[PDB]
Amino acid sequence: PFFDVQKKLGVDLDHWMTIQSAEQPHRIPARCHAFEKEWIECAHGIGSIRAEK
Amino acid sequence: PTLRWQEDPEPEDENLYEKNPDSHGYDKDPAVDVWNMRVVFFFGFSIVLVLGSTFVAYLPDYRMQEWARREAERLVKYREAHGLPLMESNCFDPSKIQLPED
Amino acid sequence: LQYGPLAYILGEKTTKKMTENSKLITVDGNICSGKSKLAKEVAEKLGLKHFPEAGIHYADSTTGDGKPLPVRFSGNCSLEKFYDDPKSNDGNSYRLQAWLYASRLLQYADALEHLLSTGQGVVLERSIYSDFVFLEAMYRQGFIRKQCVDHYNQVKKVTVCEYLPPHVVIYVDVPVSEVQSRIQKKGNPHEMKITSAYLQDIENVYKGTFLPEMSEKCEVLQYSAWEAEDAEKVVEDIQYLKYDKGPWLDQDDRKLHNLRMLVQDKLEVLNYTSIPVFLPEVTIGAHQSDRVFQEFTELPGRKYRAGYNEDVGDKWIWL
Amino acid sequence: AKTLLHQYWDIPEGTECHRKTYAATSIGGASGLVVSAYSVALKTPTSFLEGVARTGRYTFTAAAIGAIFGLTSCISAQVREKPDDPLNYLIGGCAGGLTLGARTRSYGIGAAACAYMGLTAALVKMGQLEGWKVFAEPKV
Amino acid sequence: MLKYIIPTMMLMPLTWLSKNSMIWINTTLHSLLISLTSLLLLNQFGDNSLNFSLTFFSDSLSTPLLILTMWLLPLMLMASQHHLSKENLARKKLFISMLILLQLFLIMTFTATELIFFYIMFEATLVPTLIIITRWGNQTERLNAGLYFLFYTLAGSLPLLVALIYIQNTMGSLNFLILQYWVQPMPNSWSNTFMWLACMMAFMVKMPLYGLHLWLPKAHVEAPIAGSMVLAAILLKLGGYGMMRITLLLNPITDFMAYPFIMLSLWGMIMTSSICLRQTDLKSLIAYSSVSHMALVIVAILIQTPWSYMGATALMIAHGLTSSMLFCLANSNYERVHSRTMILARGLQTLLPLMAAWWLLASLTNLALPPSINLIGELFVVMSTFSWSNITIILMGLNMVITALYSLYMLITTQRGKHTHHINNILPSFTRENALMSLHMLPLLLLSLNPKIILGPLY
Amino acid sequence: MSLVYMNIMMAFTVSLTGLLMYRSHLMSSLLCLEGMMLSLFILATLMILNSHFTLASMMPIILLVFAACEAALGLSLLVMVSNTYGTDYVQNLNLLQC
Amino acid sequence: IRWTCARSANVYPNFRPNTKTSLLGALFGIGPLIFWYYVFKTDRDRKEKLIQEGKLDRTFNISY
Amino acid sequence: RWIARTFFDAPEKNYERTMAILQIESEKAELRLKELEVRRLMRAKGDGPWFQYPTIDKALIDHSPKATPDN
Amino acid sequence: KFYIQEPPHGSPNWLKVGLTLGTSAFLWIYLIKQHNEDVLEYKRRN
Amino acid sequence: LLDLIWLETILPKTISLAQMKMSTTITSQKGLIKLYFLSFLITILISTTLLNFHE
Amino acid sequence: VVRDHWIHVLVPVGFVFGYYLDRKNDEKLAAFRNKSLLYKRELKPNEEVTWK
Amino acid sequence: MNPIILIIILMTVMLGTIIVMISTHWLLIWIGFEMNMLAIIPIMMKKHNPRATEASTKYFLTQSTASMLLMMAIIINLMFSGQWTVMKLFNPMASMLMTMALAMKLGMAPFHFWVPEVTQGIPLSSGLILLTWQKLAPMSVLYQILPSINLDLILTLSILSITIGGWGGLNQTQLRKIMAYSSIAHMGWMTAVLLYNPTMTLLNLIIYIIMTSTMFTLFMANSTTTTLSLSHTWNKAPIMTILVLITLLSMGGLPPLSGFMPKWMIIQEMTKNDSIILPTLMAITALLNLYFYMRLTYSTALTMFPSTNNMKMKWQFPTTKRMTLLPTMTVLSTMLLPLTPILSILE
Amino acid sequence: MTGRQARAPLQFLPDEARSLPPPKLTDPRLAYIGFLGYCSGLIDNAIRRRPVLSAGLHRQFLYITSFVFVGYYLLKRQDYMYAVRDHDMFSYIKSHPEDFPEKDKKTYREVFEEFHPVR
Repeated sequence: PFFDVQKKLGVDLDHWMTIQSAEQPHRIPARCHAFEKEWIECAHGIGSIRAEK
Repeated sequence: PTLRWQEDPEPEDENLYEKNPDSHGYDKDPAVDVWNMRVVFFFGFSIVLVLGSTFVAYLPDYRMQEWARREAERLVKYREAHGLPLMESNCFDPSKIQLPED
Repeated sequence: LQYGPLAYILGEKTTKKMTENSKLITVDGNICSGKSKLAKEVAEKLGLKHFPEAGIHYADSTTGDGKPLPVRFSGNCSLEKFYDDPKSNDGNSYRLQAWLYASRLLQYADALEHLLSTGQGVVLERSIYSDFVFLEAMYRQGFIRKQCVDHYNQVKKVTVCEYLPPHVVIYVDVPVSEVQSRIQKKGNPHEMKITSAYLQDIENVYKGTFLPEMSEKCEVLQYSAWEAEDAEKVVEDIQYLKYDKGPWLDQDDRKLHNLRMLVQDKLEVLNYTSIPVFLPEVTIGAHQSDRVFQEFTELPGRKYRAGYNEDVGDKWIWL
Repeated sequence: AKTLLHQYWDIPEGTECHRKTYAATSIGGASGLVVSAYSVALKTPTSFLEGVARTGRYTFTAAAIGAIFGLTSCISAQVREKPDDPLNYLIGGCAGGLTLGARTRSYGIGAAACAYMGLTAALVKMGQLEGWKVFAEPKV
Repeated sequence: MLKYIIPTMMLMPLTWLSKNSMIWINTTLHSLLISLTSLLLLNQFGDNSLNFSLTFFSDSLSTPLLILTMWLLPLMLMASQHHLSKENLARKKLFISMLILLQLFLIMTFTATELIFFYIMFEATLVPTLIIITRWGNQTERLNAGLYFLFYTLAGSLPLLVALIYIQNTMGSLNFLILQYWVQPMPNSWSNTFMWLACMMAFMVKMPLYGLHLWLPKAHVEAPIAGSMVLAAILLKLGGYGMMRITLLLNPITDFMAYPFIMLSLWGMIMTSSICLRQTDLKSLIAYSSVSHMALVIVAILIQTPWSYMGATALMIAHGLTSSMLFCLANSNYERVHSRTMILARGLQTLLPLMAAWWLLASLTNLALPPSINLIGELFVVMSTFSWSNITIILMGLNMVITALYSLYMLITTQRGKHTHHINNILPSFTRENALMSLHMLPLLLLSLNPKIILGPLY
Repeated sequence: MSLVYMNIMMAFTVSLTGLLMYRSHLMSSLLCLEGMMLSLFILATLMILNSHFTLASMMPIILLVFAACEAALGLSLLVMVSNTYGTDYVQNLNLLQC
Repeated sequence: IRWTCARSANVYPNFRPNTKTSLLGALFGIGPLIFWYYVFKTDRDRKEKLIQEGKLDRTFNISY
Repeated sequence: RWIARTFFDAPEKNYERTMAILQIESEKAELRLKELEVRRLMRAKGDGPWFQYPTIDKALIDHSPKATPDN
Repeated sequence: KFYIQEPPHGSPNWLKVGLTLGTSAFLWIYLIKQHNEDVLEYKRRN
Repeated sequence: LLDLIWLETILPKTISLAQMKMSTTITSQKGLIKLYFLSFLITILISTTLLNFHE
Repeated sequence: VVRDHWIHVLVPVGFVFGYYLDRKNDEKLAAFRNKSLLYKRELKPNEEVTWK
Repeated sequence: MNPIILIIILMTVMLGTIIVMISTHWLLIWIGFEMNMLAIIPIMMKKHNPRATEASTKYFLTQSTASMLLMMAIIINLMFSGQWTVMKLFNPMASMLMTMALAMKLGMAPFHFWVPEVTQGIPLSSGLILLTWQKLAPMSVLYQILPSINLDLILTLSILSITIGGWGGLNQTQLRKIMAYSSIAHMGWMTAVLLYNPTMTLLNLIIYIIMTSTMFTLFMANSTTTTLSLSHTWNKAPIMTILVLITLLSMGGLPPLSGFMPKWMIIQEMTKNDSIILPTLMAITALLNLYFYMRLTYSTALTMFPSTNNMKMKWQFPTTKRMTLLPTMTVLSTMLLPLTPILSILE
Repeated sequence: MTGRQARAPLQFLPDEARSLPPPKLTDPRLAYIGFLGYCSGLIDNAIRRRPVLSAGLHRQFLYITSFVFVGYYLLKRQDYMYAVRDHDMFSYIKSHPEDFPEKDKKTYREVFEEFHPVR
């Protein structure tokens, strides 16, 4: 069971480590930044099957 | 030179007679045995069996039996009076059909 | 009861209940030689509490009501029948022996719990080590099948290997003809039917194995026959005994806590009394055991948890 | 495995014969290698040549069972000429059970394997005939 | 129905907080009060079944079996001492409460709307009888008896669950009206044949049929009287009623696929009537007698005539009464002499002078004495099967001849001719056993007077 | 595809088979487990260096320290095994049979 | 009691499945069963074909 | 007549009980069939709000001008 | 009386029974209060 | 003959003997380590390359 | 006499309670009161009911 | 042992399992499994016999290679589409290795060889906590990572787990090995329904944890390792016998009793999918894994074995063992049949 | 089935669970929970060798109170879950009328089903 203490207590203890394109300490990008931004916004609020296809 | 046991010779047979010749089926307590005989014949036969006989002897018309008797008598007299033969065949209306054509 | 880990964290240790009178002394002698006379002498001349001889009905004497229960429940031992006929093929030597093993083990656990529980040191007599010596000499006379010796050896393997040995052992030596004269001066005829070669084999194994197996575990004091009161010598030789060896040097606190929580709830101690091997001389059929358990429930003081028992109290079941 | 079961069921039944029995021998060799791999992993046969002998025995027995299974399937297809009834693989499973009893050299093992393999081979043809899915929908 | 259910729950702590020498009278008295209460059920009429709201209903098939069950309970509850009347108070209360809970799941099983509820209460009917016969089986193979019992009945009754969940999730809910009123005829695939084989084979296990009949006899001869009578009467006729429910679906395929089960049932009826002609161990002859009559029942169920269903329910109820009585007589004979065999304790015409009348009346209602309900059932089954086929009447009358033969051989073997004059311990009859006899054979003859009750829904 | 990844994964599988099959000592098995550990270290570190995945570069050093204390627990268990026997062989473990 | 224990529970041990016992079991167990099943097939084929032809005596044949 | 009056239940009551139970469980059966069809098409297409396994969430994604011009 | 030197209990302590009865009465009054609030919420909203 | 001994050899006996044989060949393993890890190795190989799972 | 013995009176209390609970269940199932096509009369003549 | 140290290590097991539950990052899932290992090792060797030494050695080796194969699968996941999100994977190879690592970690028939050996030589508290939490913790991960698994993996593991956990158990008379074989069978049941509706799997996890708690509590109440000791505890206490009856038959799963509800609901939401031969094969093996329960019952409560004396001695002393929480879990574990619609309590 | 506002954390009972009517007093399922609590207290008195049906009545009162409380919360959660399932189902029916057409209900005067008698 994927609990939601992460969202209920609100303190993002782990969401910075998770993807690329987060707040890097010196603001430098990764290799595929814009491709990730487009793919994440493409598959953001989508039902993970039509997001797949 | 060993026994593998420690118990009594099984069993110890106790005749339920020969301490109470006035006893019924179970144990030698003389009051409650009479209580059992009284309850099994009064509350088992005298209030159950003959009352159940009078109950199942007559009750409403089971499976609407004599209702069907008197209904059939009135229906046969009805159809004899109206000239048509009794038990019109094709119980469902032959005009009320939509046959699959071929 | 106020115990457990919570008591171990509230009151930190049990090393505060120490030392130099809080000790396990054990007076081991032959039958009717090393007895409660010298045991009560050193108990009342050392400031130290005493436990009686671990007889048949000690399990009924140590708990519940003071009345010893009849031998349909505490038995079926019949110590007088053992002194009469130690050759009956119905089985009376080893059932008595296993009952006495449970008795010695119970009083040993009681002594260890009382030593831990706020002092103040205890004396034992005819302990568990003398118990296996006693049965091995009984087998030197040859009354018991060797299969059953293997069973008792397995019981000795399982039970003894969890406990600490006592601190000292006062060994008392009385020769064979003197014990013969003492038991002839006693006057119990069932006890008068005992022989002398059995007692000789007791002394032979009891000097040949027991005293080598001490070996500064249970440091020894070997005393002669008429060396008896003579309380000054035994008290003084305890008072400069120079405790050096034995596994009492390493606890430090933790084994003492684990022994306090192992001895209490004494069914933990008695989980290893029935192993079983099923012992064709010992075991009991089903119907006899059922009627004996139902008659044991039909004793007025032992039915359904005597802490909660009716007819004695406690007028608090809350209507 | 996947490609040889696909090429087994791709051949119609039908008489495109002895290609089917070759595929059945490959089925038997693969299953015998499976069982021999687990057996050499759980026995320590001591020595290695004894282990090779055990693997060869198991693989040849399973290949022979599959071979005579496919052969009497083909012969039943040629004689009865009905591609639907599971009685042909009932004959096939009982033939495989009798070959297993022959290569263990017993009687009751062969009869029980006749019964079990006949019922299961009939169920295999029957479930392929109606169409019963491999392991899953997996949808709802 | 819940007014016929909740006093059985309230009858459970009666046995617990009834004190010593008092549990017996209270349990018997109040179970007979429940017998009156269930005698008040019979109201069903004409067009429809009688709904006892949404959870419950009753056809006119479940009603006589239910009244039979709650009448059979006080008979058993008085039957089940003198082998545990000297045991402990707590274990005695546990035994009686287990019988009451067993009755509760029997009534739950007979009064079912949904077949899932029926299946849950079916194996709930299974589980206590296991404990009862294993604990008080009184012979050295009761372990094997209960083990074969539970393993045969679960291992057969298990694909019924999958098939019923399948019918649940493909054709709506499982009301018997809505299993009715909506069922389309399912044609001859092979999957339809497997589903029919699953349901019918599960209840074939429960009947038993001939291929699975060694389920029974160990679980009777190595079992006490209470579990024996519950087992035979209510469990076998409960399996019969379950098939009478579930056979409404799958009509166009049972014609083509129901030939071999008729076959195994007929040939096993013949061979089972033959097998119980020669055996010792008197208790087992009634068990194989029950196997013969239930094979006749299965022939009657799998042919699908209203005549056959009327004969089926008559044979069910009459054979339940007859087998329960004759088991009680074999219990009485074993309590007299502790042998269980047949050739040993002969005589018993001189001694026990009116027990012979009960052996006679039980053996003649087992003989199908013709005004009794047993011959009504057997007769209409013979009529429907001669309408089914013109040649099966030889097997039916051959069953009839050999059935008369072994029943009357049982009568003139153990209770005819010569006391062996080494027995010299048996006491004359108690009033309790004769009271159980009068509990047995008065309802059978009263139903023989008025038999329009027990005939089925196709009256 | 950075062809070095092929040989590093091949070396991983070689270390995995070396972890699985072993005949004489448990120490060489635990050492090949350490080698497998180093293989995962190296592969993840080369990827994070190549992809410039710069924020979550915690992985190599944290995988290192954690699986190192795993190896420490393994050394404690092997010292206990060598204490309760004469040796630390793969054999002489034929008590507690399945 | 020796005769009863020999006759009831000493049947299944001891036993070995031989050729003779298997042939006798399959001759007495499936033989007459498939015999009566063949003759029921025969009688049912005759009745089915006859009432499909309709030449049956069912002017009144009510109680089926 | 007296037994029918004082101990039994009327046929009209039974008949309307039958019609009520058939109406209720007809609603049950039709809701259950619609339930399974909705579930299977919602798995097959994913348009519904049920079988939405949690994708990437962009609330932690914050764009800003970096150090490298071609990001 | 009747017990050799060891009743482990028998005279029941009064902190524990008072604590259990107090928290059980607290839980009864809390569930009745919460049920009243839920019925009030439903009859307000609809 | 037919009922008792043959019906007990067909429905109980084959099932119970098969369960006894499979039990005494599966759970009766001597307690070593190298055999278990070689079984893991052949499980990995027989899952990857013989009967595929990732393809 | 009730406190003299109350064990014997338990199942009539249970049966009356179950009878009343089945009456309350049938009152809970109070739909289709007159809406049939076979038993269809008006509420007559006193007060608005035809079965309880 | 010190109680402070034991309560701290219990807190670390709780912390590791909660970190496995809550963390959206893969590294923290691996750290949670590792911390669970590092804390669960001194729960074993609570005594000092070489039994616990060998058991914790075997457990440590299989546990550690499971953890490292999981890290292998995660680094392959980042070789493909690279982000530390608990989601659909991006490789049949990485999902294959991940399901095999969680089958090693969980207990599954190609990798189940360590479970009876590790349960033979440990105290019952350690066995209880390892069975409960080590069957709990990977199920959360599988519940998360379900949508990208080839079903051949899960289904072959499940079928083989149910049949091997059945076929082992007929020959073993140690109580711990019986419970371990029952664990392998129930984890096969809880693995089989993962790709269909995982609410069933987590409800079956709740039910099986309650059942295992009742079982090892009823064996904590009396220091018993063989069935002969169970006959002696028949002799010394009667209520333990009927609870062994009801709880062992609830492990058996009969319809009046609560252990049938996890089987039955699985067959429901398994047969609304159109696989039917797989449910009937699984449920025939559910008939198979009941015989060792049944002979356990026949040893304990329904036959009466001969008993050694000194139970004559033991009848004086009370049953003064403490129970952690026995009766609540008992009647929750047996009488939970008529609460069928509490399926919806989970999602 | 899956959240349906898992975004929107776990939320043991949402605020929309106050819109549905609560489970009433003396509902039968919570009454069964109370009976199970009484049986739990009785078997607790049966584990230790105290006299049953006596000398544990504060434990009886506590067990019955706690189990009725927990069962009340679980019934509220159950009711919310079934209600939100019904709302999602009917909203998905309303959202797509194209995918699920209704059957043309031909009457039994013109439904042809073959007969296949039994004899």
